[PDB]
Amino acid sequence: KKRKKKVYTTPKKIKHKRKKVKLAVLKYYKVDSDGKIERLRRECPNESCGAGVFMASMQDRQYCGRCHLTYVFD
Amino acid sequence: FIMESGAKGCEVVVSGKLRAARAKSMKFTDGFMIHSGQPAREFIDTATRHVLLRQGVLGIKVKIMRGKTLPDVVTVIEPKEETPVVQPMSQD
Amino acid sequence: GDRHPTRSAPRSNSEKQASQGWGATEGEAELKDEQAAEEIAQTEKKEAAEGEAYLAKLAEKKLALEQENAL
RNA sequence: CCCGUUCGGCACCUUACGAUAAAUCAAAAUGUUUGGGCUCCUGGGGGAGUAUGGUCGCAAGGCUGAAACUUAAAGAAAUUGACGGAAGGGCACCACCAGGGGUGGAGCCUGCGGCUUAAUUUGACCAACACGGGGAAACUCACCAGGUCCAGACACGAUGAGGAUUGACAGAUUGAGAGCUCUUUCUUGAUUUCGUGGGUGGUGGUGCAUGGCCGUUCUUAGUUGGUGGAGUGAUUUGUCUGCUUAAUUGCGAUAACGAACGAGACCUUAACCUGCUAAAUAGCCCGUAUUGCCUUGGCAGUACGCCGGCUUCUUAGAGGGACUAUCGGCUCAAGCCGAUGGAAGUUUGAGGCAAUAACAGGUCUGUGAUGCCCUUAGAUGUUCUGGGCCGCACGCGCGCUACACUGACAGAGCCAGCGAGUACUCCCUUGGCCGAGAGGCCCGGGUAAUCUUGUUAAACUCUGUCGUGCUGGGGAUAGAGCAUUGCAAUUAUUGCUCUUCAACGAGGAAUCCCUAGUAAGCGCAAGUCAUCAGCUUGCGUUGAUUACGUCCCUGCCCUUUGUACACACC
RNA sequence: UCGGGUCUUGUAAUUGGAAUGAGUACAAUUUAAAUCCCUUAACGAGGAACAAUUGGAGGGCAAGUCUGGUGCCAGCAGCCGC
Repeated sequence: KKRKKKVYTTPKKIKHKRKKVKLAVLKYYKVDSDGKIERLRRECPNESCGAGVFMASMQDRQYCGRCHLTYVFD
Repeated sequence: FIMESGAKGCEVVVSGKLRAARAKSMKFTDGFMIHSGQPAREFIDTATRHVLLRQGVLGIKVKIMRGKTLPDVVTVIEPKEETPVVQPMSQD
Repeated sequence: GDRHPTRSAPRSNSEKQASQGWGATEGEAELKDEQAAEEIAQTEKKEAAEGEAYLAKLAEKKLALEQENAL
C-alpha cells in the first residue's frame, strides 16, 4: 500500500482571467452633434435577437454573441 | 414494568461499549420464554434499535411474550358428580 | 498469538470508571436502584392508565386579474 | 485343635457425647465453665544457617550465631473452572469395518502462492483458495499515464452596477469541437469572487475501539429455580450403579419431591380417498357433420355443443386415515426383532425454526449504521480517453473431456418434471417467405392452467458401417473464410464453414463421498445476462454391490484423578 | 375542591423594637512606685464591619453518580488505589 510521492511536472494551469474593460459601451455610438444618433456596426440575422446585436468584424470572419452566425465575408 | 402491565414473560439484552476499552453485554430475564417452534414465531414480539453516544454506539434488543393455546399443554375436564339410586322407579 | 500481546495502545480501560458508566457492582446501590425503579414505574403507568380511560385561496389563482394598457 | 475369662503388646473397623480452619483424631478428647508434674523449640517473608568471634576435627566440616538493607504479602486446608504427553465409559460413514464411485497420472477451464511489470487494486490461510453471490472488453474499479468541474453550506471584512460575477465564433493547442489554455471582443448581471472562520464527502486506516449480521463450538444433548437433607462457609444432592432409546428419550434404584428451557410437540412438503364441494383457462361419455379401410353392425381420426350427462384420471378446499394395529419367542419393565393385514410399520420420507455460554472467528469494500485518525481544490471528491486485474521458467485446490467392442460411427422408432415471459420498451416467440450453416424479411399470439409448450430434452430402443491397429477411440495447438450481440471484438466474446490430429492404455507414496428410488449416468429450467457455464441453486430419466455393526485409527462429551494455572498451557 | 381557624419552623421579601462589651476614657482603688484585674462619668453595630479558621467529600470514615482544565504527563495517596 502506502501513498507514493507525486510530481505534477507541468508548472501550473492558469484560468482565462478577464482583462479589464472600463465602460467600452460608450465607444459603441457616434452622435451627430445634438441631432440624430446613427449607429456603428450593423446587425445580423435576428430570428431570436435584434437589440444591441453587434458583429465581431475583425478579419474576414464574424459571429453573433448568441446566434453564433459564422459568416465568411472576405 | 412490562409484567406489571400483565405479561407472561420478557427479556431485555443490551450490549456495546461506552466507557471501557472492550465491549460488555448484560442480559436480564424473568418469567417464561419459548424459543424453538412456530409458537415462538407468533407469540413473541421483538424489536431492535441503535443509539449513538459521545463515545460510540449501543445496541438494544427487547423481546416480549404475551399470554390460541400452546399445543404441548393438555387440559382435562373435571368429572361430573353423580349419585347411585335404588333399582326400581316409575314415571308418567 | 491473538490474545496475550495486545497490538493497540492501552487507552483508559478503567473498570472503576466503567462501574459508573454501567452499574456499580455493590449490593447497597442496587436497593436504591430498585427504589428508583419503583418510583419511575408508577409515573409511566399512571399516564397510560389516565389515557386508557379570511378566504384567500381564490386569490392564489387570481393573479392574472391585474391588467395594463393595451399595446 | 475347639470354646471362654484375664494381664501385657504391634495394629484395624463403625460412631461422635468431644475437638479443629479443614484434611481428619480413642487422642490431635476431658480448655473463655481456661491451673496433675517436668524439659526443649518458634514470633511476617527475604538477607541467612551468611559475616565475625569461640570451640572440636588430619581434611571435608560439625556446634554456637548476628547486623546493615529490602518488601505487602509469602503460607495452610478446602470449592468451582481450565488444562494434562493420566485412567474408565459412550456417540458418529465430515470414524472404521463390507463395498461402490472417485482425486493424486495427461490436456483444458478456473482460484491461490510466487515471478515480472508504470500499474498488474483488494478481503481470507477442519471453520481460507468454482468464496466476497467477483462468468471485469468501457462502465463496475478501489490501480497506472493523462485532462476537466465544484455541487467549498453559512457568518464576518472588501472589491461592485462611473459594472462583483457567467457563457462564447474563429485561428492556434491536445486523443479529443474539452473555450483546458493562448490571439481579438460580444453577450448575461448582483447569484457570485478574495481572505478569515466553519462545514461537506471519501471502496482512505483501524473488525485488536463498536452496532447489526453470519460462521464455529454444535446435530451433539445439554442447562436451571422452589421446598427439603449435608457443610461454620464457598458449595453440594436432586442432575444416579444398571437397562433401553436418535436424545438428561424413558424404566428403575435411591435423602429427595414436584417443576422450567432445550429435544419432542410445532409448521411446510411427498405419498391414500370411485366418499363431500367443484371446474370450456381440465377432462370423459353422448349427439350432429365428415375422412380412410374392411365392409359389419366396426375400427382409426377431424369440427362443433357453453342449461346434454358426469368428475374416475388433472387441479384445490374441508376432513378422514397409522396409533406400531393383531400375532409368535425374549423380558420385572421400558423395549427389540419377526410374520399377517394395510397406500403407508427406520421419528412413514425430506426440510424450517432451534437452549445457558463463549471466539480478540469474519465483515468499516452493503448501508445517509457508527468513534477516532487522515485527506481536502497540484483532491484520496466526482467525471472523460487508454490500459489491468487474463501479464509467466514453477508448487497447490474445486471441476470438464478421454484412455474404447459393456465401444465409435450412419439411418430410423420416441418418452418428463421444476420454472420463465413485453410500458413507456423492445420479453417468450408460433406461422409464411429467403438462406448450405450460422442468420435475414413479412403478418400474428400471449402481461398468461388460454400463447410460447405435449417445451417430441438427453439417455434409450431396432436395422447397418467400421474391427485390437493409440485405428473411424481422443480432441489440445493453429491457418483461411462467412455472421450475430454490442459505441467499440486486436490480447482472437461467441457461433457457423474447410483444413491442421498434440499428450493420454486405468494412473506411485497418499487420500475423499456415500446406506434405497440412495450412489452413479444423463440431460433440462432459474441466478448473474445485450453475448459468453466447464459455476451454483432447483427438476426429472435409468437404476445397482455391500451392512443392519464395533471402538482398532481419527474426532467429540461424561465420570474418576493431578495442578505452584484463574488474562486460565498462547 | 383554588375554603376557614387553632400550635411550631424557615423565608436572595418589607419593615418594628429593646441590650451590650471588644475597644476607648474623666475619677478613685490596686502597688515599695507603677501595670493588669474588680467599680465607673463622657464615647463605642447595620454591612464592602468590630468580616473565624484548620483539614476533607471512592472504602476504612461523616459528607456531591456537580462544572471548566489536563490526558499513564503534571500530580495525589499512612493502606487498598486514582
